[PDB]
Amino acid sequence: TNGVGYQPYRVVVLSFELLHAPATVCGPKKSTNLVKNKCVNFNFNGLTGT
Amino acid sequence: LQDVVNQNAQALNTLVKQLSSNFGAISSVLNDILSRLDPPEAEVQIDRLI
Amino acid sequence: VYAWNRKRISNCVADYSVLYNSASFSTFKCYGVSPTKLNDLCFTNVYADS
Repeated sequence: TNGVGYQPYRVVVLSFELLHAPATVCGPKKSTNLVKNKCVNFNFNGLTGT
Repeated sequence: LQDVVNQNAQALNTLVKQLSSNFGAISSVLNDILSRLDPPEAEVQIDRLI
Repeated sequence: VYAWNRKRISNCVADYSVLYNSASFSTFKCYGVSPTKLNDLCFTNVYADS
């Protein structure tokens, strides 16, 4: 009978550390094949660069 | 003669090392700021870096 | 409220897109990251408090 103000709410909070450690939880992505001796833009587990 | 070389090398080194400071932003890596944050909010950090 | 079961989400491929797309959740507020880019990033040390 209580109003929405006092109706219980269920809360889940996420805390994300993004410092470049041996990261283990990644997003859904497809790992392509690597190339050598060419200037390319790469992404190794979040270590983006060119 | 060695003093000139040492002074120039030290100035160049501190110029390089000033690229690793947050300057009040959320990170010192500009690509990291772009990837983690939406364009409207990224400009606030980018301006401090600039 | 006084307690909370912190859960370790590690070593798996988190999708993160199924969430924030359904209307079941009343609020989806993110601070360090923009919610829409939780897929490209690879995270470390996920904390979940319920």
